[PDB]
Amino acid sequence: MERTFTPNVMQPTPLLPTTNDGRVTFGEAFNDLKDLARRYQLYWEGTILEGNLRAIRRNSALVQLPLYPHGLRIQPDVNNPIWNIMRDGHIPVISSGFRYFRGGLRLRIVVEGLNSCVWVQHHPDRPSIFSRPIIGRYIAAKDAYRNHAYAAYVQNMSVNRTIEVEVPFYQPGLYGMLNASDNNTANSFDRLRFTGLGDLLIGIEGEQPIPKEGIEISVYYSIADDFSFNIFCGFPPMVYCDETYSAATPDL
Amino acid sequence: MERTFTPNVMQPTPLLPTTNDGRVTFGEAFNDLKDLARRYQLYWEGTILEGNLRAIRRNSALVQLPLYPHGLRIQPDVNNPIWNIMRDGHIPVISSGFRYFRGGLRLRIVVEGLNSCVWVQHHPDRPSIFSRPIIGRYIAAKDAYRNHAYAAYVQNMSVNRTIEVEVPFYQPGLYGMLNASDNNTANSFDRLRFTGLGDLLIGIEGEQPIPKEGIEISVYYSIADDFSFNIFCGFPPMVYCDETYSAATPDL
Amino acid sequence: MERTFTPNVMQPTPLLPTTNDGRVTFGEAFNDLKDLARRYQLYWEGTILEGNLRAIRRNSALVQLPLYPHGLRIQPDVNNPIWNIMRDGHIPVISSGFRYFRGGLRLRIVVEGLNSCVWVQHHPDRPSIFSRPIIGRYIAAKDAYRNHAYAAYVQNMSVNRTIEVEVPFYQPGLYGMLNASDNNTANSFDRLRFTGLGDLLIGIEGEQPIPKEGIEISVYYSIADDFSFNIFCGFPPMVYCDETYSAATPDL
Amino acid sequence: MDRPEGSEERTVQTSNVVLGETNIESQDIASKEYSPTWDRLASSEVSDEYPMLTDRWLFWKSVKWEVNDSAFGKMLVQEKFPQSWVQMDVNVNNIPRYTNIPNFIPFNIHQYMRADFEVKIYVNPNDFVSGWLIMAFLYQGSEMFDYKLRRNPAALMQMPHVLVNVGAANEATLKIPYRYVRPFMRCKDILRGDNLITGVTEPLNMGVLFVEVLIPFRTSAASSAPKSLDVSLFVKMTNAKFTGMVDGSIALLSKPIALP
Amino acid sequence: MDRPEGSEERTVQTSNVVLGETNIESQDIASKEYSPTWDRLASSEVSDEYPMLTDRWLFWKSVKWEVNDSAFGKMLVQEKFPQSWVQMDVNVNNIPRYTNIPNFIPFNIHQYMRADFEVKIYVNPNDFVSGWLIMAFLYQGSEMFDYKLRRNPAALMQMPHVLVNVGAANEATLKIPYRYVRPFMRCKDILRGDNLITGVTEPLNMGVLFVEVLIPFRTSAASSAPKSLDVSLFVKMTNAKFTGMVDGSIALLSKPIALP
Amino acid sequence: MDRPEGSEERTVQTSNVVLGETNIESQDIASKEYSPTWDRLASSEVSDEYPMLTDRWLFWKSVKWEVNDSAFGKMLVQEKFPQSWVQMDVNVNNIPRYTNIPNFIPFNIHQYMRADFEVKIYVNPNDFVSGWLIMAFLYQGSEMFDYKLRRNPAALMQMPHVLVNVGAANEATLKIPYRYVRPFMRCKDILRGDNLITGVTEPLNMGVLFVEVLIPFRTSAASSAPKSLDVSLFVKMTNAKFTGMVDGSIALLSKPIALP
Repeated sequence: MERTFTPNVMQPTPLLPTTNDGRVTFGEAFNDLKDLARRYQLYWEGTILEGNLRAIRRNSALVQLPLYPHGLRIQPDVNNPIWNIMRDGHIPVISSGFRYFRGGLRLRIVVEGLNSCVWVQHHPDRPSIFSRPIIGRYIAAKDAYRNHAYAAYVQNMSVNRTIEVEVPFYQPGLYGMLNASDNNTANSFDRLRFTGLGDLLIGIEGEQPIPKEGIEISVYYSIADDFSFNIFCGFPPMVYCDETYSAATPDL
Repeated sequence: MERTFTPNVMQPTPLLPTTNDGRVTFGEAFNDLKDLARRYQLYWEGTILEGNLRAIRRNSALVQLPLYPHGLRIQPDVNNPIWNIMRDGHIPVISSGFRYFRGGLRLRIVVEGLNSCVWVQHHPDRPSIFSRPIIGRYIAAKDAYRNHAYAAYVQNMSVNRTIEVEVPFYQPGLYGMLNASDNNTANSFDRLRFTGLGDLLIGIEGEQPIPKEGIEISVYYSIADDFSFNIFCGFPPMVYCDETYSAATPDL
Repeated sequence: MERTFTPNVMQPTPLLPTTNDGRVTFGEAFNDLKDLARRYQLYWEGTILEGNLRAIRRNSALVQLPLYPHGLRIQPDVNNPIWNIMRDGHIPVISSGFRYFRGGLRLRIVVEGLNSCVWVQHHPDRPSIFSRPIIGRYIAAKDAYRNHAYAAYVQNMSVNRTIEVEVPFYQPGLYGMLNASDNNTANSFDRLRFTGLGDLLIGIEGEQPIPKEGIEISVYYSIADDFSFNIFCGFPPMVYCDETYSAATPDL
Repeated sequence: MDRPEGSEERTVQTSNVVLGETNIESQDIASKEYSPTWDRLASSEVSDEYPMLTDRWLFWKSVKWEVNDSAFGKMLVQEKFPQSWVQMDVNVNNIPRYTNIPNFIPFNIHQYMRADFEVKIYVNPNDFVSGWLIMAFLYQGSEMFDYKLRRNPAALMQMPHVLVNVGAANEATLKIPYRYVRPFMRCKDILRGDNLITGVTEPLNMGVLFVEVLIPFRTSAASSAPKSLDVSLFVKMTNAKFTGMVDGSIALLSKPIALP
Repeated sequence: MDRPEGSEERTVQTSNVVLGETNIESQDIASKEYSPTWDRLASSEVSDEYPMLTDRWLFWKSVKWEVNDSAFGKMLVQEKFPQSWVQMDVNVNNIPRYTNIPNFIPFNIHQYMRADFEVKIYVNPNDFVSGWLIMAFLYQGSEMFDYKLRRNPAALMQMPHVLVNVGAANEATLKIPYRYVRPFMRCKDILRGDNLITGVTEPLNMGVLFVEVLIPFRTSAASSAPKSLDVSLFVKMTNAKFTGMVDGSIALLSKPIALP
Repeated sequence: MDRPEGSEERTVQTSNVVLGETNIESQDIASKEYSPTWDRLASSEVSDEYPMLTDRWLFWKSVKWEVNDSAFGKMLVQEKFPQSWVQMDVNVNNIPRYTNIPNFIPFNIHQYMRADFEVKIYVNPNDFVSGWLIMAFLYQGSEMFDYKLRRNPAALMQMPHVLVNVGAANEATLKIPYRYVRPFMRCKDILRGDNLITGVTEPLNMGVLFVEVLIPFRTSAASSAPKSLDVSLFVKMTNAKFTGMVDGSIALLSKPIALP
């Protein structure tokens, strides 16, 4: 099989004795990318002010969040230092080498600055066809308000400011597409219902005003236990993080 | 063996199921050329008038007939429509693919128009060196009259107008040559005594006059039971019968 | 092994039946060069006059003879007809195909014309670095007189004019060099002590005067029983004896 | 060449087609081979199979690559697979038709279809040229956001592929098991959306087949030396299943949208 | 070529002659092989056999065929066999003699003879030419009424033959069992007729050996490329029997009559 | 060439070096192989062995022979062996040093040394040239009175040798067991005589290695055809023993005296 084809081997020395993927020297093993994809990373983070929400905030949504195992399309700007120099996390880098998947994701919503209550819904039959989130007053009514019968969780910030949920796989097909394009008209159906786990909506439930500094919502994510990165195609070409901010100014 | 050498076979379908050489569909088999050579065909045919015979016909011969398994050299003319468009029979065509033979022939002499008696002799030690018959008054005395001690048959036309004889193989050698040339001076001995079965002479025995229409003698022949077409050399190039009389005049 | 490599043999006839190296036709076998090297040949021969010796001959040496298995460097001149047309014996010819040796030599000194006594010494630790003998008054004092403790033999000519001795191998190394050069400065040590068996000195012991014809000393030599021609390297190029004196004058 | 016949030519037969090869191949498999089980949950209508038609090795394209257009990464082939192959018989208006090729005749009367594929690449160079090809496959590649970036031969080396050494003249076979978002692909342009809905899907686009230049084609400088070389492709199907019987004209075939 | 020596050369020995070959042959047999029984009924004198003389592979003709005289059906050889071979040693007047060649020395002292024959055809082309020869045999062909028509290579393909692929440089052997009208052939011109009788027979004319062009010899257009190629023949006898002892000059050999 | 990879290349490993070969070799052994016993009688100090250093196949010289300097008997190599090899690392003044090559590092700290040797000769010609080399060895040849006469290729054919057929491109290995006048060779210039004594010995001169032209190198007349060919040598040691430990500078290395 050509991908691993090694003809006419010329090997001067014997192989190097094993450490069981680090288990001999350190106390743990490192043999599967799936394990690393289960270590949380930043999915999206933003600040929301009263001006971003509807004039009359009738317990409306704060964030409409599309759920992709390969993460969102990052926007590196002066306001987002992480995406600019850290770029994409490990999970989007891992995901890029595989075509398909079939599992769920585990999220962690951290809301700071708000004394009210937060509601979270999962819309598996309504996933976005764009790789960017929708904020506040730009969210359509169909999603801006709590829908019935969807799997949900409602949490008071007074008890805990961190929400922990696991989003399931509810798709009509065999696989979900990894690394999908937002420019897709020839296969809209694939992009619409065979790509994302369904939008996750994060809203507020109370009359408390938002501080002038605003509230900050940080969504971390990771792969669930039933998740699988399925068919290994090539890796795409990469960029180097050390080529964002140069070492010509070692401290900056 | 090169003649049947078939290297690198490429066969898209399986073979065609057998019919046992026609025995399944028709009631008989067709697997050997020897069988076809045992179906009679025309050897020679001609009309003889009183003018072709000696002035004083002292029971002299009518035809001096050379005996070749591969038949006589045909003469296609307006008087011989068969040889002109049917050409050579199956037996001369079969014979052309083989060099040698060793058996006898079976003849059938049909004499019409004569009320007298017919005598037939076989001269195995006197075969002709030409591939054409000799008629009437052109036959030398040595053959024009009945010789003694030769195998013969004498038949009255009043009882039957068809004579049936089998001519034996009486040659001093191993083989007899098939398809022999009349232009042969370097090997006269081969052509003289190792080619033909010996002349067959057909004569008349009586004083009855020949009708003005003349008598007609038709000699048919076939291969005997002890006959063998022996060494397969190439076939010679052929002519096509449909290139004698054209289909441009479909009825003519 | 390339030296005896015989690929793609084409042999029209079977081999020739053996005679066991001549044992069938003649009464003896001829299979080993070592046997021929045990048949004596001339090593050196010369005439000595009173004028060649010291003015006062105090039982001084007549000949200082270097001992080489491959013989001395021959000088073909009008005074030496043998070396001129017979050239080198069989032993020097045999020796030329081998690099090393490890055995002794057997000598035979024939002294004619002298009525006195002859002494013979072997100096194994003093072998010459030249391939030519030293005569009479040209022999240094260290060798010109009988040394103590060396293996020797003293013979009166009155009892026998032929001396028979065997010279042993007393060398500090593994091999002795065959076919060594006299022009050797880069490896003087090899040439000095790892080449020759040691000089053999032949002297006179008595006051009897030498006849005006002089005395003649003929030294024959051969390989001893413990001798071995050891490593077969190439033969050097040869000269032909029939190209010394031509057959253009068949008797001369 | 040491015999009256040249030498022995290996043979491969399927249905009523026989392919000859003379050298040792380069092979690979796009994904793990398997027997499908969830396709039975997609259609209650019995899945028809036509092995003598579909298991047949069929001839695809010939593509001609010359010395003057052979650069590193040059794409001799960039085709949606198996769409481009099944739809290779077009009319005057470049509209495909499944009606003439016996291998594709089941596609005309069925709405949904599935199979595993195998692709052979034949190049017949002389003894005196040098060059290298890579034939690779990318599952549903055109839908990936970085598809054009994966076109570089450096990226092709990482996806399932086979190599053709023009200096050795080897054949090569690439096995491509069926993998898709659905247990069936569509044969034609069906169930597009309406005024409000947009469910649009390409027929038979399981992925992208590449044939690219690994090492540029080089030739003797002599005039009468061939500066050109044809590359021929063959395709066949392993587990062809068809379901959803329809009239051959209930749905139409559009002019196919090409890749960049 | 992968060894210090070139490679291994196959060997074939008979009597005191050794032939080397390097490739796989093309072979055929003129007729069924057999052991004769009716030859004993022809002569009461004991049939002498000289296997070390007759079973010897002997060298025949070399014939040179060039590009400019190589057309389809060109006859490089058309010879009466074995007459032409046994009578290949002629004098100043083109009169044959059986006295110098050890293989033919029994023919001089015997009146009647019989044997089976084998013919080898050796061509040693380089690696860069192309062409094809056919060597065929026709039993007593010159006596057939359509002999000249059987000379076409299309007709030769049907008689016993072997092929030489110049592109492969293969050797080739054609076995020719004895078959004749008589259990013996004549060694010389004997028993011709008299004033009245004409019994005339050619010595040793068992048939005709052909060597013809199946595919014309082609070469590189370059100047220093060989536009010529030699074709060499070898012959030997299997069951050589001789009978009818006579003085070597009781009968004479005529100047041989050639074929058209 | 019938595979994607060219074909299989044979491999030979020693220590941490791996040599590849593709053809059948030409081999020979200078003398009978043996296990030494009298070397133990020469030194009471324990003989050190460094197999991972000495048993290593090391690269020697490359020598370039051209068509215009390739005549019968032309000496591409005439070197004292193993002296020339062990002393192949020289400084600005052509003074050897045993300090950089790991295989030779034991020679710097020992006074006496012994080993068996093996020499490989690699030539990598194309498919279209012809010529022949002979590599031969002569035990302590330079000390023989007819050394220069033994230089002719006719004389080399009789000493232990191997052949390289440029038309086949074969590799070749010559085994050379240790044979010398003493059970040890000297590593440096030691124990020269004094005012009266002259005991002078060359370091490591066990013999002479020849590489000569058996058949002159010939090429196509074409301009762009290589008229040159490099000849590379490899050497290793089998039973390397060293004795007489000394400081690396107690004895010096002289500029080596060349052969005629």
